[PDB]
Amino acid sequence: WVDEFAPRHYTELLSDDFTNRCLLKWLKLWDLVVFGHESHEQVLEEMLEAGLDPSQRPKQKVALLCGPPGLGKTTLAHVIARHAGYSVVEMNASDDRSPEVFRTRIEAATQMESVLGAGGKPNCLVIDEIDGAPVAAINVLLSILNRKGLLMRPIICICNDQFAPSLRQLKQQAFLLHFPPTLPSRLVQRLQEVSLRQGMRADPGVLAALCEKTDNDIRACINTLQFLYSRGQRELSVRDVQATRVGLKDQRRGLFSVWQEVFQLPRASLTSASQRFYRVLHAAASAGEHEKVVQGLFDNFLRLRLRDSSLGAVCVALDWLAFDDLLAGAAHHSQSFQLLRYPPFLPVAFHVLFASSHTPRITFPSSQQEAQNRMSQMRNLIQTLVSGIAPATRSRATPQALLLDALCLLLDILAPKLRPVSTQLYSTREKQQLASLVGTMLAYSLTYRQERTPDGQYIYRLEPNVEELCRFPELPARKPLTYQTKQLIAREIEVEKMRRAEASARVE
Amino acid sequence: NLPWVEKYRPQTLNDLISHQDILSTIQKFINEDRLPHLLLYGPPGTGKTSTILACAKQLYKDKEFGSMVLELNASDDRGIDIIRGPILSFASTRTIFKKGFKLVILDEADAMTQDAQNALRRVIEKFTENTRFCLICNYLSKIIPALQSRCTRFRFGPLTPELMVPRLEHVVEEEKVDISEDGMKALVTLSSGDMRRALNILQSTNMAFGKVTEETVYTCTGHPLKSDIANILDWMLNQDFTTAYRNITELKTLKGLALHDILTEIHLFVHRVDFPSSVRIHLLTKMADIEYRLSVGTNEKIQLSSLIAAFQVTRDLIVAEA
Amino acid sequence: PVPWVEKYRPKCVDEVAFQEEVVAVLKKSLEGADLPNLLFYGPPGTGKTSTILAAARELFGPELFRLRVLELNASDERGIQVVREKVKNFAQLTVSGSRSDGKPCPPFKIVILDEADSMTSAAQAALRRTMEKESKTTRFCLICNYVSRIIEPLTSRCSKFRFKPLSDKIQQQRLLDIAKKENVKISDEGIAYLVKVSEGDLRKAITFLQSATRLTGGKEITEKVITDIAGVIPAEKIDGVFAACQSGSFDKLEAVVKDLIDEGHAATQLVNQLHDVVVENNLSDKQKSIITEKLAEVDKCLADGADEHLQLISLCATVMQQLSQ
Amino acid sequence: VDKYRPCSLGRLDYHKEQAAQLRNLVQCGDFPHLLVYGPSGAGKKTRIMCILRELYGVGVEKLRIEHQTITTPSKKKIEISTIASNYHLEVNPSDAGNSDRVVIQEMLKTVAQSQQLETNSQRDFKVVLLTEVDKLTKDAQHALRRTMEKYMSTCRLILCCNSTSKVIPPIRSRCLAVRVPAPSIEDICHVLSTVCKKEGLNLPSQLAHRLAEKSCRNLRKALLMCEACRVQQYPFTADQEIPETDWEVYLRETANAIVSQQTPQRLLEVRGRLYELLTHCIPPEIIMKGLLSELLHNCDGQLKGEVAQMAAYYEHRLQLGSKAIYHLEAFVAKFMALYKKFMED
Amino acid sequence: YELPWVEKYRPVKLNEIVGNEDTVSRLEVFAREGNVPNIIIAGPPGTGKTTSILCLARALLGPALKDAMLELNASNDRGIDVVRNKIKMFAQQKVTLPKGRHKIIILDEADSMTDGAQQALRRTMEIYSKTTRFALACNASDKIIEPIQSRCAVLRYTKLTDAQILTRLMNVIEKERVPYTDDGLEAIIFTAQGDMRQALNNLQSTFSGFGFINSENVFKVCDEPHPLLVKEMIQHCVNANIDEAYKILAHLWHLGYSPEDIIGNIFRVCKTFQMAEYLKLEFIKEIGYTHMKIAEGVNSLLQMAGLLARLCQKTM
Ligand SMILES: Nc1ncnc2c1ncn2[C@@H]1O[C@H](COP(=O)(O)OP(=O)(O)OP(O)(O)=S)[C@@H](O)[C@H]1O
Ligand SMILES: Nc1ncnc2c1ncn2[C@@H]1O[C@H](COP(=O)(O)OP(=O)(O)OP(O)(O)=S)[C@@H](O)[C@H]1O
Ligand SMILES: Nc1ncnc2c1ncn2[C@@H]1O[C@H](COP(=O)(O)OP(=O)(O)OP(O)(O)=S)[C@@H](O)[C@H]1O
Ligand SMILES: Nc1ncnc2c1ncn2[C@@H]1O[C@H](COP(=O)(O)OP(=O)(O)O)[C@@H](O)[C@H]1O
Ligand SMILES: [Mg+2]
Ligand SMILES: [Mg+2]
Ligand SMILES: [Mg+2]
Repeated sequence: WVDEFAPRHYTELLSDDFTNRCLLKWLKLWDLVVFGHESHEQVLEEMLEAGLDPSQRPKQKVALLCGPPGLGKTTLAHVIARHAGYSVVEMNASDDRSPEVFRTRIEAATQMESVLGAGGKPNCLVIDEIDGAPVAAINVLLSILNRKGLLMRPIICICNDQFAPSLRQLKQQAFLLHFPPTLPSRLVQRLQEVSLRQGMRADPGVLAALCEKTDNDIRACINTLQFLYSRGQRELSVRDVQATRVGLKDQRRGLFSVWQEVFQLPRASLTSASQRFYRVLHAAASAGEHEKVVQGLFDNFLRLRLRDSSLGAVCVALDWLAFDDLLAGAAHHSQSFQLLRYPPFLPVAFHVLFASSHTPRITFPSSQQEAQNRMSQMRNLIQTLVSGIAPATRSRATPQALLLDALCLLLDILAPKLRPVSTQLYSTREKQQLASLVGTMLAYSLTYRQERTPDGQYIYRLEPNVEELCRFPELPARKPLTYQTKQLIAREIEVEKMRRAEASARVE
Repeated sequence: NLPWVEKYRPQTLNDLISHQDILSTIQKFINEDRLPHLLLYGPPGTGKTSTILACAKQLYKDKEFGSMVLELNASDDRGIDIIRGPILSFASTRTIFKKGFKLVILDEADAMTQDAQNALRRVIEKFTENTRFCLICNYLSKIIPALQSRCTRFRFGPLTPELMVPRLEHVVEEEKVDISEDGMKALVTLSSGDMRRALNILQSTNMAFGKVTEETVYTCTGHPLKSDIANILDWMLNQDFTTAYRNITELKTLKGLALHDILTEIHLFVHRVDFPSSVRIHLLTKMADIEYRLSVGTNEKIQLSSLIAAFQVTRDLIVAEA
Repeated sequence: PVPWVEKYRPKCVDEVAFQEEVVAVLKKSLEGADLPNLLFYGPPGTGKTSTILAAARELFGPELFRLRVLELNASDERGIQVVREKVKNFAQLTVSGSRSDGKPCPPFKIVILDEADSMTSAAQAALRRTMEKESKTTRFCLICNYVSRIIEPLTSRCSKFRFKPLSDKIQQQRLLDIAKKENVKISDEGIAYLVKVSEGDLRKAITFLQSATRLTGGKEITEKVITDIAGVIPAEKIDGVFAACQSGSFDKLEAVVKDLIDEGHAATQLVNQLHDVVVENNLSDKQKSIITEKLAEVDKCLADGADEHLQLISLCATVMQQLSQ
Repeated sequence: VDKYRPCSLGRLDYHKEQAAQLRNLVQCGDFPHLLVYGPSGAGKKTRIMCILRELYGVGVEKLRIEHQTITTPSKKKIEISTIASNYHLEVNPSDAGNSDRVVIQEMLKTVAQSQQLETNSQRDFKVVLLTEVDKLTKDAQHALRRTMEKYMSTCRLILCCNSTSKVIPPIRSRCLAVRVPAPSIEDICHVLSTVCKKEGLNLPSQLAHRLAEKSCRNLRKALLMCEACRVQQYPFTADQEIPETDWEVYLRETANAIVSQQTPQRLLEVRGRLYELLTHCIPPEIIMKGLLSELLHNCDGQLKGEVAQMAAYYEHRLQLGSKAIYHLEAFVAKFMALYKKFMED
Repeated sequence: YELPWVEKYRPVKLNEIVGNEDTVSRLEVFAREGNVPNIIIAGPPGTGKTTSILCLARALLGPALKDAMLELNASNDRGIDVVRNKIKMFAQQKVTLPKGRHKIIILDEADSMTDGAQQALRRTMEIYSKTTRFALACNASDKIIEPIQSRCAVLRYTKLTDAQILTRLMNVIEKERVPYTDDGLEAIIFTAQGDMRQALNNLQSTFSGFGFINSENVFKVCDEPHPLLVKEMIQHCVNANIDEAYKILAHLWHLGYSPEDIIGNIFRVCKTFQMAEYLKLEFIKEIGYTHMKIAEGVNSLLQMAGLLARLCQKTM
């Protein structure tokens, strides 16, 4: 359980070398003040080299290592702070609730001139779970950051959800690292290195299969490596990784049983319908989770082959799903928990409706979860769009009115037909039309945004991505605006924004 | 002076009636000092509080009843602060009195939530040898099965009128009021098998008019008359639609009836009227639907017209079958 | 702040007209100084609340009106805990019967429960239990639309007082008296249609006349302002709907339904007025039965929250099926 | 559609008598609680704006955005974006899924028990403009009724809504009901001709009539269609390709895919299309309305009527559950079974 | 002062646990392996989620149980302060233990805590993993956050099967020398409704009450609606009859039962009825609809009569 296989040097890290290189560059940037020594990648390299504080400090003093809660960002920060000449003094924001003891653990524990007994070993601060901290603690840390005594020791914050509101006022003066340390090339190379560190002999293919198996987790990989080391297998083959054979399951192999128990008829007394009824009822009750089972049945009962050409069972199954939804709503509303004895009868009904000898493909339900995630993303898109809307035209329409009545027509208004000509060669009517276009873009607060596609060329999109809302794929494709028209209207938008800034400067 | 229930409350294990197996088992447990945590559940006014108060005054004297019995009721809100408040501190203490268990009478225990009943389950299972709880409630199904699995339950059912009428005869012999047969029939029908409402209705009939007959009880209580519902069903079954609608809405605005009470009395009436099975099924389904439509809070004239509509389809089918 | 439904409440029990028997029994009960039993019930606008407030004013006077009278709306306060805490908080205050003017006041505080029939059986059982808690210091008065909705134990400790609906002649008399008092120009036909759209309700008629005086602003009140303030769908629309359903196809039904929806007319008013039309005319018993059952189902679906246009097109499909056969 | 909205009741183009009634209501004192309703796009917000203009001076057009923090029974601070001013406060309480009662209690308390600053300029009451009150729950509307009862003196409300059958009668009976109908096709054509002639356009009457008939008497849609038709091709002809909204023609293609084939694989494809419609955040009531209209355009032999009843029933079921895709797919599955039965025989 | 049978005959070793099969074998392997991970045990209440981890801890630690075992229920305070203080304090103590032995901190009812308590429990489980091993007994595993269950094993407990309850009840009957009948065993199964402690409590209640086991004595001390009459009501609803079914309903209504009790026994009998499968599913849908009406607040006799009429209308 990460006993001897723990990383300790810069050659045992399991992240991509660009992120670790820029993290080490930011850590060694503090040597002018601590030690006193004298695409997005190019943006990071420009902001890490061009311009500093007068007191030899960087512009940002806190790194937000946002990502999934696993993937070993804390161990990476530990071994990098060990490599850069500092000592790791870790602290936790979840056990610290009171702001007084927080300031004891922050303003009275580190980032002062903590000249310890080891004069050649200074210290650095590493904070984990900064998203779950209360807003008073992050406001205190913001006040410490904005203190002008001066803050000299680095702060390495570990984040899990970047889009929390409590980090709305911090990331503009921070250093974001949403890198995904899931690159197997590096994971399996450091896995072979840590197998050479002890003496465990493992094939690169077997460890690559384990990496792609357990969702490129690393600490769980070290835990199961020490587990198989404790079991006594000196060599590793494809059979040793077949001890579980699924690493992306959160106990999901039982669910693939019970959906099969819904769908696959048990092959052959045991042929009585009462025995199958009781068996799939017991399996549906014993599966534990119910919402995942309901979503899998809803996403899996049409991809299965259906003999009901007259739809004599799909209507009954949809009535049953509506009955289950009504049961959930009534049991949540009335708070009477004797209504939950019924929804375990939802799978067995499917087992009566869709009892077939064939075994089609059973899929984990992705439609409902991605559907609700898409609804949340589009709703947050609507919220950001109407937050961008000026308050005069904000009150005149509801968000549903703008979504269903205005937005496609707004996209049709904002996409006329033009020609590739310069600004001074436009006529009076064309200049008035461009003035109306840029007035609409100024009032509704949208701007055309440059995007670097993975193919390499430059493309242009909307700034709040309004066309994500007001468009459908199955429609016939309309002619979009050409690239140089997007460049022209973006230049007109930015010079009109500067003209509006000059007008606001002249008025005020 | 005082109400009759507070005057003639039973104080002896023999003075409570129709619970003779329950009272016999309680006396058997309490003579042998084996009484568990009790859960008395049933309809209101059937003898739940008075039984356990008789058992408490059997166990304890008058002086130590106020010390080793804690009573909580509807005046106390039953959430999570109470179970970590006075009842836990009461149950987790000894007494300078004789070496016997304590007693907590918790009226209306069905109003506790699942978290509150689980916390009470913790308190009950933690302290048993020094405290014996008594949870009394209307609905058994509103409490968790763990709480049912740790305390012994007892079903305090309703009182049959055959056994209910000797106590009414005793209270009409002790208190001299006018008694007829139809007044006693109205008492044992409208009281719905519980002595508390029977004694309250009898005292209110004595104080309001002076004599107890059927029409005096019906005028003092406001219950729908049998001939009234007979007229309603006759208008629905052998009149025109506008005629029946106008007659029944005039009777509703005159007699003070409501459509829910009309619905339940008509429901009691249509199982006496010998309908065929199919039109009985149609009438019952339609009337249950009208009851739910009135429950969700709609207009009342349209549901009245739907009730008349179901009975007009009924009368067409009945005449067509004749 | 001029609440005409409160301003025109008779503050004296002799000013209460049409109910002199109940007035005399109330005066005897006030002079007897032993009143355990009290209840008022009837249709809305009959002035039972105004009658019990006039009794409280003629007994307690204006000084004790703000002291010993507590009015609570049962429909606003259907929760158990609020009517446990407020009734006990008002009843626990010990105020003696001594009056500064020397009038002998019997020692009770009066409690008004407006719309007490909206409670359920368990809420009224807890209410009764609170009545048995505080049957001595304070006294209670329940006001409900129907007496049969009230559970038995609350009818044991009360004496009923039934209210007849007011005849339309004295309704028109009171409306013309109030219009003459506040100088409101409205004809007799306007008063008759105002009492027609507010079926047996003086509160609704008073609020609609107040709103007509607000919306006209000194002009003569016509039939259009009366039929628009109450939200009444005109009979031309109902006649067009029945003409489309009687002889026509679903294009005509969708046309009249879209016309009614885009005119903004509520579906509750449409189901009520279509029920009023279909319950009086000369259709067959089976046709009236099917249409009225569909109207009840439609109003239930509208109370649940279903979309009104789909309910109206299904209702007009049912009416077309029954009429055009 | 925002530049040339009429600022006052005297500058309106349609519903003159209702404007006269509302300006007479403003002209006297004791302005009561209003319940403004009708269909969507009829001009309810324009009428309420003109009411607020007549209720105060010229400073009503000043608007600002506040992000007020509410606290639930759970310790959770939720931001609500309120559009406020110095004379009123416009709020949408429907954004809180279950905490609408808390925000309509707290905003009412902080707008009533906090007295007005300068009582010489405004009146003794200030207006809280609730928006879209129909989707509030029944206990939320009960709390609204309680807070309206408690604070009649200093806070008199205007409730903008549509389809008042979702609103409970105990809060409807206390409010003056003002109904703003959708304008007629002639009035939509007249205001289209006005909005064209005051910017130098040459719209013919036939294209204006086609715009009015295509927009289903929604005036904002019928004006944004006019501006999109100006942008799409300036010289106005009588036969113009009117710019159609994408989800409407997507619903029409959805109904065409429904009537194309009655096989469950087509049901899976139409479940994907319905999921796309749902994830585009349009309400399922509008989806059911558009689906029913486009299916009644492609039905025959009286079957429409049965289908019509069917649609209403499933919309009723959609108002009892939370997952609308079950009810929508139940509706289209029952419709496809009924067609197969109808076309087979 | 005799102890109740719920705690008197609680098993003391993993071989006597009848509930699970794979999970009890995993616990038996864990009791000899000595490398026990942090676990979360999920299942229904009363299926034995804390008489299994207790037996594992007693077989693991042994004589050092009283110093190196902490059971924290929801009986005590469930604030954040007690979890911050007491759990960390107990984990910081030292116990002289063997190589494959660790302290065990059982947290019964770990679902009622907030997000802050479990996000601090993440670090308490991660840091002290060498010294102590955690065991959260949760009623619902979906309320447990993903980073907690990523670093810990998840163990699942099912509801007791009637054959397993039969085996345990006949073992208790043979232990206590109780005379019995098969009808009484069926009655105690029906009143048991799948819960083991409920079954043992009802059996000891009827043994202290009447002694000899028969089906008539079980319902004298429990007094549910009798399954013979409720089964007759369902049989009359399935055989195209409404008058006899309402006669049985009125017989069970003039005994004063609530609508909730009658409809709960109606669903519990209709679970184990004998008819067609689609008729069973339509009946369960109608019973669930009527129970939604009743729990909504419509608890009249007319709703039960309408349920009976709808059940009779489904079967032609
Ligand atoms: N078995 C009985 N014999 C005689 N009188 C009885 C009997 N049961 C009840 N009563 C009378 O009815 C009254 C009510 O009894 P209680 O037990 O106090 O009410 P309850 O049974 O606790 O039901 P609650 O408290 O309303 S939920 C008693 O005070 C007696 O007057
Ligand atoms: N007998 C009467 N004599 C004189 N005026 C009366 C009489 N009855 C009613 N009124 C008038 O009717 C008005 C309405 O009185 P209310 O008390 O509001 O009616 P209501 O019965 O209480 O209906 P509610 O309050 O909606 S349940 C009073 O303000 C009086 O002006
Ligand atoms: N499989 C089993 N074998 C033997 N006895 C069992 C079994 N399951 C439960 N029991 C008994 O039922 C009781 C177990 O209750 P607990 O385990 O304390 O409840 P729980 O299931 O852990 O749920 P919690 O802890 O309240 S969340 C004891 O009396 C056990 O003897
Ligand atoms: N008198 C008028 N003159 C010009 N345009 C109007 C007039 N009345 C309404 N409109 C237009 O009709 C549209 C209706 O929008 P709105 O008032 O928000 O309707 P709703 O409130 O129903 O959504 C507005 O865009 C407005 O510009
Ligand atoms: Mg009691
Ligand atoms: Mg009233
Ligand atoms: Mg346990």
